[PDB]
Amino acid sequence: ETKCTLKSFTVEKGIYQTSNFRVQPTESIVRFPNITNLCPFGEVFNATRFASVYAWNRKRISNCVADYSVLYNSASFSTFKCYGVSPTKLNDLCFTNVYADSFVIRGDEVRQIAPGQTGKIADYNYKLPDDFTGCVIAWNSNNLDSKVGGNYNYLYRLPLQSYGFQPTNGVGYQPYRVVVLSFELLHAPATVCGPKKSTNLVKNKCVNFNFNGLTGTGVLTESNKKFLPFQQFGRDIADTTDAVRDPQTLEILDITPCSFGGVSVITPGTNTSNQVAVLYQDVNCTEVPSNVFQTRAGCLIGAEHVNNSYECDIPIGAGICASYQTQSIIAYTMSLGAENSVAYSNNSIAIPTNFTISVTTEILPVSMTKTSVDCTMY
Amino acid sequence: AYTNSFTRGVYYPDKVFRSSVLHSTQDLFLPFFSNVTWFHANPVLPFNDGVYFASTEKSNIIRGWIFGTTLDSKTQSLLIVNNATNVVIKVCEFQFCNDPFLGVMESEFRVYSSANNCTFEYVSKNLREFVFKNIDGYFKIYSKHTPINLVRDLPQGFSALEPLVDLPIGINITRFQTLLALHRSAYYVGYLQPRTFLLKYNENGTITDAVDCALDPLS
Amino acid sequence: ICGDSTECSNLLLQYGSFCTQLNRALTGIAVEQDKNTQEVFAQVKQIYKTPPIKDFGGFNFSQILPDPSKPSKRSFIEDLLFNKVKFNGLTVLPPLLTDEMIAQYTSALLAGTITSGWTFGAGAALQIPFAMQMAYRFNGIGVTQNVLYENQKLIANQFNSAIGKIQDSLSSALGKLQDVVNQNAQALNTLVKQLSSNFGAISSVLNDILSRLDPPEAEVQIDRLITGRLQSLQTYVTQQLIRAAEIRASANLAATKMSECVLGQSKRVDFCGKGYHLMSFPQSAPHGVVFLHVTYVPAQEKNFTTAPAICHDGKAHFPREGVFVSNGTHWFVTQRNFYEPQIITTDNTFVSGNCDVVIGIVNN
Amino acid sequence: ICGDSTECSNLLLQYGSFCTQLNRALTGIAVEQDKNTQEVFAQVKQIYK
Amino acid sequence: EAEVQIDRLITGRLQSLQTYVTQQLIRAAEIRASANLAATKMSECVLGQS
Amino acid sequence: EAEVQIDRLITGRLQSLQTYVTQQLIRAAEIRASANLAATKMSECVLGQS
Ligand SMILES: *[C@@H]1O[C@H](CO)[C@@H](O[C@@H]2O[C@H](CO)[C@@H](O)[C@H](O)[C@H]2NC(C)=O)[C@H](O)[C@H]1NC(C)=O
Ligand SMILES: *[C@@H]1O[C@H](CO)[C@@H](O[C@@H]2O[C@H](CO)[C@@H](O)[C@H](O)[C@H]2NC(C)=O)[C@H](O)[C@H]1NC(C)=O
Ligand SMILES: *[C@@H]1O[C@H](CO)[C@@H](O[C@@H]2O[C@H](CO)[C@@H](O)[C@H](O)[C@H]2NC(C)=O)[C@H](O)[C@H]1NC(C)=O
Ligand SMILES: *[C@@H]1O[C@H](CO)[C@@H](O[C@@H]2O[C@H](CO)[C@@H](O)[C@H](O)[C@H]2NC(C)=O)[C@H](O)[C@H]1NC(C)=O
Ligand SMILES: *[C@@H]1O[C@H](CO)[C@@H](O[C@@H]2O[C@H](CO)[C@@H](O)[C@H](O)[C@H]2NC(C)=O)[C@H](O)[C@H]1NC(C)=O
Ligand SMILES: *[C@@H]1O[C@H](CO)[C@@H](O[C@@H]2O[C@H](CO)[C@@H](O)[C@H](O)[C@H]2NC(C)=O)[C@H](O)[C@H]1NC(C)=O
Ligand SMILES: *[C@@H]1O[C@H](CO)[C@@H](O)[C@H](O)[C@H]1NC(C)=O
Ligand SMILES: *[C@@H]1O[C@H](CO)[C@@H](O)[C@H](O)[C@H]1NC(C)=O
Ligand SMILES: *[C@@H]1O[C@H](CO)[C@@H](O)[C@H](O)[C@H]1NC(C)=O
Ligand SMILES: *[C@@H]1O[C@H](CO)[C@@H](O)[C@H](O)[C@H]1NC(C)=O
Ligand SMILES: *[C@@H]1O[C@H](CO)[C@@H](O)[C@H](O)[C@H]1NC(C)=O
Ligand SMILES: *[C@@H]1O[C@H](CO)[C@@H](O)[C@H](O)[C@H]1NC(C)=O
Ligand SMILES: *[C@@H]1O[C@H](CO)[C@@H](O)[C@H](O)[C@H]1NC(C)=O
Ligand SMILES: *[C@@H]1O[C@H](CO)[C@@H](O)[C@H](O)[C@H]1NC(C)=O
Ligand SMILES: *[C@@H]1O[C@H](CO)[C@@H](O)[C@H](O)[C@H]1NC(C)=O
Repeated sequence: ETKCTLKSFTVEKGIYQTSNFRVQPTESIVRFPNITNLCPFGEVFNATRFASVYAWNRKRISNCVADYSVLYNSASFSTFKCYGVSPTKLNDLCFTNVYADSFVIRGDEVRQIAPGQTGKIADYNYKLPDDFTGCVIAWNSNNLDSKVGGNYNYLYRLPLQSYGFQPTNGVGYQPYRVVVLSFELLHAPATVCGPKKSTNLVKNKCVNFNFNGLTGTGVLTESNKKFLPFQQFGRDIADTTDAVRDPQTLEILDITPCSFGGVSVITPGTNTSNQVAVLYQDVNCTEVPSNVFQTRAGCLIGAEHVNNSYECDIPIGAGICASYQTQSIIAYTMSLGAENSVAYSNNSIAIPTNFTISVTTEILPVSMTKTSVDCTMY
Repeated sequence: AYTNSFTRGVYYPDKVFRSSVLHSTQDLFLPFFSNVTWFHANPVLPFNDGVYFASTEKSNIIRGWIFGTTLDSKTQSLLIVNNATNVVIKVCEFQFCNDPFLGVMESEFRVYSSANNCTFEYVSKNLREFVFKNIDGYFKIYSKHTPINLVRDLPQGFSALEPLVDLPIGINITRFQTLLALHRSAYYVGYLQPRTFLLKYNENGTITDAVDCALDPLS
Repeated sequence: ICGDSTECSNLLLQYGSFCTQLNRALTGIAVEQDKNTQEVFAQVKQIYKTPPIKDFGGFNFSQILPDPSKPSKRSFIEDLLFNKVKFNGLTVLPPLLTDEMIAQYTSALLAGTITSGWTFGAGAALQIPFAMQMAYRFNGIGVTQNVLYENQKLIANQFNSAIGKIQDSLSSALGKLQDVVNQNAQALNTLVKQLSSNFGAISSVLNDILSRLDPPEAEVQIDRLITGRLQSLQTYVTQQLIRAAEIRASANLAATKMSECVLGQSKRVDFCGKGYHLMSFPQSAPHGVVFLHVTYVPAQEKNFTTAPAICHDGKAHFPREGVFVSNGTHWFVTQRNFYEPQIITTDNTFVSGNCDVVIGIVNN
Repeated sequence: ICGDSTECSNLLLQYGSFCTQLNRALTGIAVEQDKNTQEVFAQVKQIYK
Repeated sequence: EAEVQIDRLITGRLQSLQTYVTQQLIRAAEIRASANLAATKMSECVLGQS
Repeated sequence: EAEVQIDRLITGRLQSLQTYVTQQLIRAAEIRASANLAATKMSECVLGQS
């Protein structure tokens, strides 16, 4: 991995950052409120008489078990578009409140029920915001709403005109019934959502969790926060989820970040040996997966700790260096130099009787390569 | 009469715990050092954007509010009441007395004379603050009950208001009133504007202090 | 940028090698931080120790010499200085030299200078008594040695009383060290606070674009976040290069002051304090160094009248190393920085020419 | 960036603290220019004549 | 329809300002090294003999 | 539709080039400090005794 990081076949002595260690999470619990009432859509999608287009209805679906699969696969719908969220992932999310609006329009007016359109319907009958989130469903209803002689009971604002629906109308003039589901998320504690299956609960293992919508990874631990009846979870400055409340038992649990750091490789150079030592940076050396040695800089594997002290060779950190000496690899607290007491007294002096002439070199960069790039040709 | 709030009408903008973190928010608040009406003991007021509402007593003369646009039939309204039993939220089309109240035998409730088309029901000294707001068909109510060591004057201090209720009504509101228990045998009204505040959070997660960032240059 | 999610991580591969460059830059500036310290403090070969019985002519260095009963074996003034001044993909690497090692280096420099003068910075350390070293330093600023030896107790009392005031003024100023800490923390916080901006997307969470959104469209909302987060990371890495180039020049100046004020006596004006440089002492600080500069300042001046030369026997006499002065009626020679008048003789003057070309000659 | 318009300000609010950083950077530069001049010229205790 | 174009305008105008500020930062560090040389010259060539 | 694909290449390559030029400007300023120090050593160590 070091040879690959450097793009070479010979690595010289040093210490190289090679990747990023990381623990794996086991299991994938799923907490969700109890199971009761799968929502009876068979009232809004199964009504005997719909509502006009200029006074649409507005049903506020609420806490329930919603199964958008019976909708999505019913194959009876001529139009099923989802905007904020693709359809198959509806039975795996939870919101605060679903609204369902219902009305009846012509056949070729179903393309104005969408975010950002214009026309007599979207202008002033029913306007969808520009960041819509829900889904729009529509199906033909010629046999129910159109009657011989003209059904003049379905009006629209243009101040009011009436579709005269008749059974011998070409498609695109026959009545279509439309239902617009709009999922909203105010700031409550929870609400209706797909009924997966939910599961038990663990504590003290990297895990992949979902708490009624909150998807994450980490270790879960018993808390001692003083949450409030309105305070479920408590994020952290810089805005990361750190605590949750379990919906079923209503207890606060902290969410720690699975052990993760960096991995460095210490090598004496491939022209000396192919042995290697490995530093897991600021990781406690008991959770890494011979010589395991704990440092203020992390856990070191593959070097032995000696009691001598040499001049620093390969710098590990916090006063620790490594060398290939003691044939193998080892660690130690580098030495600053040899000790020396000067024979100081108040009437003693040292005077030199000889000298040496010394010549030493000093090297300095003056210049670098002059390069130009044509910005356009690049 | 009119009076001066000092630092009053701060509510938790939402759930989500929190500790020592001078967190900054933009919302509808009651500005610091404001001009709050004074009422003694009452009339139809406006709403226009939320309402602060305090009250002081040991008995219970303040027995809920009534809301809406017309406070009558032909359009829907809310009604929040409390007899000596407990709270009664209700949403019908009513016919409200132009001077509606309840007595204190102890027979009462000359409040309305109609309860048609009900679309929501529910049944079951002192300083009692309330913040009422109405956004996206939800009617939110924050509240707090502090004990004064006076009887009926607006004190000074800091006390954040915790959310109580949430009603998915859809109702339009433009006016509101009050309800009082007569004699047979003091309250204020602020309004809320879009301000920006700096809230100081304790280590338990409660708001202990705040800064209104549009009062003066120091703020 | 991605936070352990394979969808974002595959889109990121389309951006080439930006994230190998950013790491190369940060590694290059983390290695030079240890190079900065090595060149200020490892200016000795031996670790010198001071003698157990400490009689330095009346001078008292006890507040700047190491203290064994203290933390990390620091001096008393090195403690006042150390008392005055878990995320996603972000780590802090420890420095190669601990604080104990740097306090060891400064105590070796300080025991070398108290005990050998400037000889250990040129070769082997040669001991000399401390007052004779002080007399050499007085010679280096142009005062004679008898002025030190006749004022030894006063000069030592002034030095002790002036070291006693550093300790008060600090115990009761390290803003240049505080500012570099503050700047780095303010930048690291701005980096994390950007992980919660949309940059024109539906949310700031990948589990919200990935949850409520297919795998073929999310590719437009994830790219919006990738571009913003890359921009923010690269801004962080540019401003660190520009801040490290400034810390580097400060450490290069500190390394020159350690050579020229601690292992020598400087003649450069206002380079090692204000006054005439006598000597300097180093002390370690959290991410830097404090120099204590000891200088000579002249005081209590009088006026006299002067002449450039003296005429006598038709000759013009000039002082060998002083100035001719007059107390009103008599003519003496002093040295120029300290008043000490002498009789004008043929031992402290020299002759050149006759006394009609100089302007200002006096007869004496 | 925006400049008067209001459709621009709400869109730019989505970028975080990019503009706060730039103003800090430019203010540091301007405070350094006065210290440059103080260090070159105010090297004297008294105003001598 | 307009938000799409306004975001392109914003991106370009923010890139221009970052280029400007980064170059002012690099150009001020060059002026500081020059004022530092001037301070040393004023100390050592005007207040003394070198 | 060539235009929409060409614009992403233009955007990426412009940013590449700008990163190269900024890091050359920061490195030339380090080379200039070295060359000023070498000029000062040439004057003070070769043309005199220090
Ligand atoms: C959902 O079901 C669980 C059990 O599956 C209910 O938990 C019970 O709660 C009562 C508290 O009133 C305990 O006395 C029971 O022992 C619990 N049962 C188990 C098996 O733990 C839970 O109350 C149900 N949800 C609601 C809202 O009632
Ligand atoms: C509305 O109610 C009808 C009748 O209960 C449902 O129609 C059923 O659809 C399924 C699947 O297409 C068929 O297998 C059944 O035969 C249908 N019912 C009858 C009586 O034949 C319809 O699914 C309901 N609509 C919705 C949206 O749930
Ligand atoms: C050098 O100065 C120090 C003062 O900092 C002297 O040490 C203190 O002297 C006072 C006065 O007698 C005592 O109360 C303290 O206990 C001393 N020790 C401390 C403060 O650590 C020290 O005696 C002086 N050295 C000489 C040789 O006189
Ligand atoms: C040196 O002599 C001069 C000449 O008198 C003194 O300077 C004068 O001092 C008086 C009183 O302080 C002032 O009023 C004059 O303005 C000064 N300048 C003149 C007269 O030109 C000076 O005090 C003497 N210096 C010392 C150290 O004694
Ligand atoms: C200048 O200094 C001389 C010192 O040489 C003074 O003259 C001597 O003063 C002492 C004491 O007043 C006498 O004992 C000597 O006899 C004097 N002459 C000599 C040759 O020593 C002189 O008074 C001083 N002048 C002024 C103005 O202070
Ligand atoms: C300094 O001494 C010389 C010699 O003693 C003086 O020169 C004499 O000056 C007088 C008066 O001007 C003349 O009459 C003599 O002819 C000069 N002799 C010579 C050899 O030059 C000189 O004037 C004295 N200077 C002062 C200021 O008194
Ligand atoms: C590298 O290898 C060459 C030849 O194999 C050898 O001469 C040289 O000493 C080696 N270098 C080191 C540092 O061992
Ligand atoms: C690693 O964990 C063990 C178990 O709690 C602990 O004793 C040890 O001190 C930890 N490592 C460090 C460096 O503290
Ligand atoms: C190093 O010396 C210490 C002295 O306290 C001793 O306890 C330890 O066993 C020694 N280590 C080795 C590897 O011998
Ligand atoms: C509140 O406003 C009214 C409006 O006329 C004014 O008379 C009164 O003085 C104001 N009160 C305060 C405390 O400013
Ligand atoms: C209190 O008032 C409500 C309002 O309808 C009523 O339902 C309730 O019965 C009253 N309490 C009693 C004890 O009657
Ligand atoms: C509301 O009440 C009035 C009168 O009682 C009635 O005419 C009307 O139909 C009611 N509303 C609805 C939706 O039934
Ligand atoms: C509230 O009143 C306004 C009057 O401008 C009206 O347009 C609006 O539709 C009403 N609210 C609802 C939910 O109908
Ligand atoms: C609440 O806060 C107080 C003071 O901030 C603290 O002493 C206490 O431990 C906290 N928790 C409680 C009271 O449960
Ligand atoms: C000094 O100036 C005075 C004027 O007061 C003059 O008489 C004298 O000749 C001058 N002497 C010198 C040496 O310049």
